[PDB]
Amino acid sequence: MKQWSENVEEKLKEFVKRHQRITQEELHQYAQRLGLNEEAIRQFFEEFEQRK
Repeated sequence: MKQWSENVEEKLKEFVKRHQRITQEELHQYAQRLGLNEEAIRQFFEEFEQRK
């Protein structure tokens, strides 16, 4: 169930959607800064809110 840092997942929503949006390239750098991994990064994109 832990595929990232709990509070990081939260604040990615803060930084991506709740802000003026951030590019995936910069996002990935910021991801590994807070403690993400490509697993959580894919999760966050594919299952953001465009889920199908």
